[PDB]
Order: sequence, then C-alpha cells, then structure tokens
Amino acid sequence: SSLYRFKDVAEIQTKGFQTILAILKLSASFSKLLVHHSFDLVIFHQMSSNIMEQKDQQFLNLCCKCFAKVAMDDYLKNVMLERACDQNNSIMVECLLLLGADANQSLICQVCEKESSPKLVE
Repeated sequence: SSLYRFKDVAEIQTKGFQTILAILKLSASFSKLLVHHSFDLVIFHQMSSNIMEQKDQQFLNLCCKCFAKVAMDDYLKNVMLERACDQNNSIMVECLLLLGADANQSLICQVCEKESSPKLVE
C-alpha cells in the first residue's frame, strides 16, 4: 500500500524495494503473501517505467533481484502471468513468457474476450 500510493516518487520506491528485498532474503515464503497482497502492480509498473525512463543500474538491479526472488515457485509465476495479461502490460507478459509460463494453463480465450492488444495476442 505504501509502494502503490507512492508509485511515482524515487526514495519511497527505491527504499521499498530495498526493504522488500531484505525481507525476501530473510524468508522466501514472503512472496506468495506479497502477490496475494497484489505485489504485481508495483513491480510491473516500476520495471516497465524504469526501462521506459533512464535505466539506473542499481535500482533496476534491485528490481530484477526481488523479481528473481519472486520468480521461483512457478505457480506464482503463472498467477503473475494471469494478472499481467489481465492488463495490457505486454512487456511483462513477454518477460514472464521468456522466463517460464504456459498459454495452455483459457488464456487465449481471456485475451480474445477483453478487447486486448494485437501484440499481446502475437
């Protein structure tokens, strides 16, 4: 809630990724709970925007660090994929597809129903 209500400022998002990376280092089970609290929105929007903006080294490094720590337990990767295609956030579904996912988990039906983007269908 702190990261989402402050999804634009720099110090909050950077230090928030730092604290989340710290707790995720201390406990790996604090990832399913995180995405249960809809962790997907902050990580997707920030990882999209930081590449869209000036790509800082260390900020994006912490970004992919916590994203790697949540990338395990591929059931969570699948629900992250489902929430990613629930939006038209094509880059992140492309990333999760390169990482590991399945359109046969339907998903093509969901992408055809809700007026989605052609690059997402491709």
